[PDB]
Amino acid sequence: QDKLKQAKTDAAKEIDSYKIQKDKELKEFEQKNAGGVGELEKKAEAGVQGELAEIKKIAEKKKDDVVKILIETVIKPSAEVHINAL
Amino acid sequence: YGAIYSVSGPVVIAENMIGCAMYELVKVGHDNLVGEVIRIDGDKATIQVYEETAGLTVGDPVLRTGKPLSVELGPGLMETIYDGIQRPLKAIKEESQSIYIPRGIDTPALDRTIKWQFTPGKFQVGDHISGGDIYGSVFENSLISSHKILLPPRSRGTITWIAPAGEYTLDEKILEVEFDGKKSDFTLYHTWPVRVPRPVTEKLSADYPLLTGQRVLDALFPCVQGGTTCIPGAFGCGKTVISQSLSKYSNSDAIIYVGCGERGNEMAEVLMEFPELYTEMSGTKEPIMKRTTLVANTSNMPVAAREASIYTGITLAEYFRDQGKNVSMIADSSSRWAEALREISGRLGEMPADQGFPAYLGAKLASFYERAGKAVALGSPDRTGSVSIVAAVSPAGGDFSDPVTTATLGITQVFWGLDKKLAQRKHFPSINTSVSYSKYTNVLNKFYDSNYPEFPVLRDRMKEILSNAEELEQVVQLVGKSALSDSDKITLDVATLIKEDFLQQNGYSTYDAFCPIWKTFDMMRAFISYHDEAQKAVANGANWSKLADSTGDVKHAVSSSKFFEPSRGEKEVHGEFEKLLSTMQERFAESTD
Amino acid sequence: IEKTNIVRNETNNIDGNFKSKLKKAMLSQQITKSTIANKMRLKVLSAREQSLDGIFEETKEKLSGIANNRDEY
Amino acid sequence: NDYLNKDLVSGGVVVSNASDKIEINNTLEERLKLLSEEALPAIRLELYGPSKTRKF
Amino acid sequence: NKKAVEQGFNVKPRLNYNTVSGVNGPLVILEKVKFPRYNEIVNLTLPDGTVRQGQVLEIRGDRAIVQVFEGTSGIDVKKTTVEFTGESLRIPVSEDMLGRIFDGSGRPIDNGPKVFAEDYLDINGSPINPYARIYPEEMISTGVSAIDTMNSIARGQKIPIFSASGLPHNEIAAQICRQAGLVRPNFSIVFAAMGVNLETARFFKQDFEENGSLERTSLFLNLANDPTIERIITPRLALTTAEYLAYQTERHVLTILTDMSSYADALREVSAAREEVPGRRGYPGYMYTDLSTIYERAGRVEGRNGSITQIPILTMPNDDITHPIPDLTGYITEGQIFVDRQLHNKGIYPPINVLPSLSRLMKSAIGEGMTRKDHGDVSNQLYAKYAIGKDAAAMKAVVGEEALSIEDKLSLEFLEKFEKTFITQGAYEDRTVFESLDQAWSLLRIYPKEMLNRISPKILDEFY
Amino acid sequence: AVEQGFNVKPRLNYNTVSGVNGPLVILEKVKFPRYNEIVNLTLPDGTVRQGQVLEIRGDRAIVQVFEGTSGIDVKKTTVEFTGESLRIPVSEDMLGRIFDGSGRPIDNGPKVFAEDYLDINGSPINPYARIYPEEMISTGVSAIDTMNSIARGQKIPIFSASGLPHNEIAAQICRQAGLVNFSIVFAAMGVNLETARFFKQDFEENGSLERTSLFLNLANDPTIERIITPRLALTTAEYLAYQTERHVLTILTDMSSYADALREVSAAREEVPGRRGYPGYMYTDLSTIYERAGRVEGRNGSITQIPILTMPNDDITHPIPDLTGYITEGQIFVDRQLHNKGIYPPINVLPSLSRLMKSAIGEGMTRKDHGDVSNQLYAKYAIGKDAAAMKAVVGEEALSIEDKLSLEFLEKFEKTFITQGAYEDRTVFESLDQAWSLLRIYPKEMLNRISPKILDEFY
Ligand SMILES: Nc1ncnc2c1ncn2[C@@H]1O[C@H](COP(=O)(O)OP(=O)(O)O)[C@@H](O)[C@H]1O
Ligand SMILES: [Mg+2]
Repeated sequence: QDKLKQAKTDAAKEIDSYKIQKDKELKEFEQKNAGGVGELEKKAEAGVQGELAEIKKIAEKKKDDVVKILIETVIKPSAEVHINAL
Repeated sequence: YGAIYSVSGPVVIAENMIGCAMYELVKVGHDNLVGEVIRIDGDKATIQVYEETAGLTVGDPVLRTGKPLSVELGPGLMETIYDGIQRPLKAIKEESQSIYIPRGIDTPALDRTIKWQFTPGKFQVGDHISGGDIYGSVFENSLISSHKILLPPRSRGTITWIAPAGEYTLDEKILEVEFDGKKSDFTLYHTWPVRVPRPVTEKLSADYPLLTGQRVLDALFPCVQGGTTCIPGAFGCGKTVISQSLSKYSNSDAIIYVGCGERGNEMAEVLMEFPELYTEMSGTKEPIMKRTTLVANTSNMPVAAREASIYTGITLAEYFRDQGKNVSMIADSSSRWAEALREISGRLGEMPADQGFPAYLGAKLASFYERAGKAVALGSPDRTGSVSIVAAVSPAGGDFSDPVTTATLGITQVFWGLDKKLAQRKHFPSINTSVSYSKYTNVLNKFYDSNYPEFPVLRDRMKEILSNAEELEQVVQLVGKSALSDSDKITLDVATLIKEDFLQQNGYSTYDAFCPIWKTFDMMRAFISYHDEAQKAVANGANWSKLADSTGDVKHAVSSSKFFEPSRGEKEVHGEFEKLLSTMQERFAESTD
Repeated sequence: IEKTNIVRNETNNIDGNFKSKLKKAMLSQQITKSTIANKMRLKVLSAREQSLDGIFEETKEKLSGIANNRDEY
Repeated sequence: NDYLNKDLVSGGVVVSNASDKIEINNTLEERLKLLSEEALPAIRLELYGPSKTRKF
Repeated sequence: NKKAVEQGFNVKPRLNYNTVSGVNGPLVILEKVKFPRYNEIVNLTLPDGTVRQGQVLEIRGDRAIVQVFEGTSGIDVKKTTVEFTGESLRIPVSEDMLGRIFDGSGRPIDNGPKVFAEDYLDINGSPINPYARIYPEEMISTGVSAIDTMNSIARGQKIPIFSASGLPHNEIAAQICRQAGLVRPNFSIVFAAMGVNLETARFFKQDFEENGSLERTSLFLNLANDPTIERIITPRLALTTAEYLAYQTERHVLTILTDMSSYADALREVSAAREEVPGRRGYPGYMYTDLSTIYERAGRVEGRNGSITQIPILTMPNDDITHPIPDLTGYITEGQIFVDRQLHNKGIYPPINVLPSLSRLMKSAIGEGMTRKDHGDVSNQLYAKYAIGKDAAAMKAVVGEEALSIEDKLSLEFLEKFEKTFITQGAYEDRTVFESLDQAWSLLRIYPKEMLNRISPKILDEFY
Repeated sequence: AVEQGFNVKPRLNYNTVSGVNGPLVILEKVKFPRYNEIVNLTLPDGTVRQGQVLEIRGDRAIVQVFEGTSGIDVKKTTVEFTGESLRIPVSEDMLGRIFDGSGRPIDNGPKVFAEDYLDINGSPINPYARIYPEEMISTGVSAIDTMNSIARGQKIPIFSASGLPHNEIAAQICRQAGLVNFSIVFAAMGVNLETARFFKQDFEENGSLERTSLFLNLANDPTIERIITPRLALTTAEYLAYQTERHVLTILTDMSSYADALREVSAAREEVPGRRGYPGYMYTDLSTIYERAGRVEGRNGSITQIPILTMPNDDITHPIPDLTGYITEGQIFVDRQLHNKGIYPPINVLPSLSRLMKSAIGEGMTRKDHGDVSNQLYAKYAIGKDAAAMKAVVGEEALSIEDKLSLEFLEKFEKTFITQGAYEDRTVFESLDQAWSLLRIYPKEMLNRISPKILDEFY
């Protein structure tokens, strides 16, 4: 019957409410994932701090050698006409 | 100030004008005709003027403004009519005392005599201010209250002086910014170049529907607030009336109705009817004209001014978006803009590309339609406006294979194609349900789930019914109706009912001038329920002819549901639709029994 | 008969809603996980750009010193 | 007579022809900018070891 | 009183340029021109003494590309003398133009005097300010049911007459002129023939003379023998006269522009003479604008009691709506009256196929105040049932008459008694819009009350 | 070691500008102009724009400005000749970044710390140094994998029309492109921001931003950078696939927009048009773009180029789809009729073709019956279309028994086999089994294009 079908659907709607609670729990899990990602953001930043620690160290070790090449090139006499002009 | 070297049609090559940039506004002739530089061939600089070139003589001076074609943004425009170069037509009429637009009249775009009540914003003296930040607001009119005054983009610095609350004209200083030791004086208005789009913080995905009011447009092929739209069709199909009804009854807060290559009597009809119409928004009955501005460029006006009208309208829409208002710009005919482009290109002598339309037409259309979109404005406080572009492409010869139509469909997201076979026999809206599509249904699924959950499934059922009955109509036109099964007969009858009653919406009757979202949903529910009930009754074994004879009353009640007044309110009419469905179910059950 | 069909239909809708929410929750976790990974990569690339620009900022100071010395300028 | 800005330019010249239409910014700042934009692979190879992924 | 006289009492010498650089097609190019204008109508004197008018079209430095309306033929470099008037083409207008027959270029061929000008107005005109316009809301009872009930012509409407070559469009246009009148209360006709036959021009002139309209009609006749370049200016001259008589004189004016197909053919010839864009079917890309500057001179304006109604008479080449002239004219104008070869062959007069016909200005200008309440619903229902009749006739042709349903049979009966009794009229029969609506209600009462789905329930109850 | 990088070459700033016409800027006096040279136009407003020298006269240089010529003065504009063709800075870390149309960062990140400067036009690969791909890609789409297979290293475009889900189909192919992980180089040429956001969101959700490079040239972006974006993306792909030995899948989208940009530049140059105004050398330009896909002998790594294309009016005969079919190998045809019927993907397998399927499909590579099953499906689908046309034109009863069976097969084929929901990821073997289930509709007798041994072993 139509009335009985609605009552049976209402009973299944309780499972839908539980499914909605599970959907809300999934949203809470997504918020927990975002919160965990926020903790992972600190973890990623901690991992990034390890890598870019070498970046500062690698620069200073070979900085003065690169400047010597850069300075010698900017000033180097480069006087040559176009090939076509000859 | 350079001279004139050639005047051929709407282009004016100006000699001895070294130093004029591309798209720089110039004043060609002694009457100071406004024009834009296209080419720069050395000293010469080809100019497309936005006025009639008759009477121009070789040697007439051409002044270089040094600025691009700039629209004037601020309080004032909301309820006015413009002329593409943004010359207020009302002010022109009062100043000239003539029914014709004078050549080279230089009336200010925004009235300076009016004093606007300015209320300073949250920014105070000494607080840093960036581009697009709201430092105040003015009372434009009853409907557009608190017309938020935006600091111009590309301008930043520290507020040294801000005017207190009071009444100010547009010439008076409102705010002073010091940047790198240089003081900048800002007023209630500011000019912006129409070619360069106004900056936004970040364009967002449009998710709220643009309620056109038309049943077919709202249900079958929905459009969002921030989505581009195209309405191709021959003359008399209904693109102009669809656009006008959309401007009248849309949920958009501001309307920028742009007339390019459209007859001036349509602009007169808008100017006459919109004040009579009233908007239920803002908590009180306020005239539609208080939230609609017109950029009118009649077909007989200068050819080159159609592009200026398009850009002016879209820039006004972008400004009202940056204020946070959900705007919907409506081009009268992007196809007429494209025809103007073709005329200018042919006058120049460029390569015809396809059908004579210049090779950059597709790119220009793509840029203009990409101006639209929901976006967060540039400065604090945070706000989220939108610009929908409902542009009515008008193909030449009624064939959707025109270059302008093809480029418009490539760039747009919604196709409200119009069939002339339905334009005739007065079946407006003449939306060709077959070719028409809307790619915003997926993003509108969220809104439908929020408000009307069964809207997408009912709409899909209606589309399936219409497509199946189109196939059956081809079959019956080929080999008669004797072969069709019973369920085929019900499909054909219900689809004919849908086309005659639901899809066919008279925009000039009291009842169907504006079918709201809830009424459209109820009508789809009624028609789909009628189809389902007939299908179930026939599957139970009842003969379709006898069932139709018995349920003619129910069919007439369903077909007459379009006469229900939306003015009666959602609660009253929805009760009427529920009673209609209950009586329909009882009648079908009685007929089956 | 009708009661069983209605209950099954409601149960199917319940599963679909949970599955749709699960997909959205999983994708949103992936979006944030990739964004943090993307931000970290742009954090070290920018630092290398800062490291590179640190050398160039010094050479401008060194070049100015050369110009001051009229012996070699 | 129009000399270069002391703050922005550290040295060098900006040679131009008689019409002053064709000029060559040979200032040390401009030459350092060209070197910075054109020697990035060499600077990267000197600062950091060659990428193990990039064969050939 | 009037200060326009003071500027009139000025004499301006005109430079006679014997320097003709060259000539090609209809374009004659001058050299060493001193400060050329952009539309200065010149007086080009032939070696034989013939004086042809021409207007410059493109003016490079010390050069002006004149096109002559009568044709280059006979133009010689050594002997031609071109004088620049210094002003664009200006028609000498007055209230005395009414009752005079003019040539294609406005020269009086009525064997009478030259028009005693009251003002000189540029033929190109100016766009009417849309803020100064008034939406035409005053219905004109043309007396023919197919145009009054199915469609509807307001006072400022510019509805043309789409027709083929052999159809009686001329007889319909003359019927409208002899019967046009406000539904709820005369029209000074301004007639512009462009490339029409001598028979057509004679028919129009005789109709006006016999109906008495010639006392208030100013013909601008451009026959087929007349030069094909002044077909461009003939509608401009007639529309400038109409704009004068309407706006600056407060006279309601019917402007009948016959053979706009001939006007557009002249336009395509002029464009092809140059290196213009080919548009579609060879017509210039600017054709729409040109036809706009023609048609959009109609309409009413604020504060001036005059009005201009334009009834252009088109000649579709193959009776095709998709052709550029009908397509552009439908896009610009405010409707159309579709004269049908199918109905003409069937023997119906007027042979108006109402389905392709339309009128934008029915929406307002029909309703409860202008006419009776039922008109809009009746027209919509009549359109729907006429289309159902045509579709059911096609279905009958395809699958025999037995397969048709009761609705299809009723719709065929409605189609027959609608084309035979409602559309059909005598050449001199004028029907009041109320009588036409009553006939329409008879045709709708063919149907049962249930099938009239486009009729509002209140109107249907009050009028069935 | 590239020690030649440490070298300064001063550049000639030309203030001699004239003839600024559309996308084209003309310099009156240039000292030894170089063809295909990059210039830097410094506007009077101060903003710089790169430009490419399209043609050189004795002292002239017709420059095309990528960012457009809007605002270019003839007096205060200075043009600086860089002295070399456009070289994008490429790197291994360049993966995972979003770029503009001209290879400029968009993700608010630093400029690419260049590992080498590679020319946009690349170099012409020795045909003797190429490898025939013969390595099928399990694209996960039934209508593709089963009937028009894609081999790793095959330039197979997706022919589509306006409004069709070509973006969705290409995003699906990119998301699920394992062999029977891929790096991705995505080039957006004039696509709308909605499409660009869809592609970026889908890549990020699938987890592709770790190994992808987007060159987004939106519709609002200048219309001449569509000429340069595919070349930048393709040389990035060439780097990533040949020098870093990765497997790159290039998804150049709106090649129709690229061809419109070409026509716009060609029209401004006032040269001999060709067909529909598109430049006569459009075949050469499209071949230069497309032919940068495949495998090389020494280096294991490929560019599985999939250039999405949009037919202006769903017409193959249009110059862009026609030349793309001429050069690019294969084609995936997205059908407006199928999309209107509601099928996803709306791939029409009659125009869809793959030249490398016959060699990358079957004989133990995927399964023994792949090629014969795909031939049978194509033949019976063509029979079904012809029978549907015949049943529409004439009476249904006039159709033969085979025609009626083929109509039933066509229904069950469009509605079940081609119809594939997004994220379904059908294996090639599962698609073959489903295709056989479709082929079991017919009696064994009329499966004529199936080899009898396979017919006995799989029916
Ligand atoms: N929704 C509608 N309701 C009633 N009439 C309509 C509707 N849409 C269009 N029309 C009719 O179509 C006619 C033609 O106007 P329209 O086709 O909109 O102009 P255009 O040719 O520019 O599209 C109008 O007279 C109007 O009466
Ligand atoms: Mg219109």
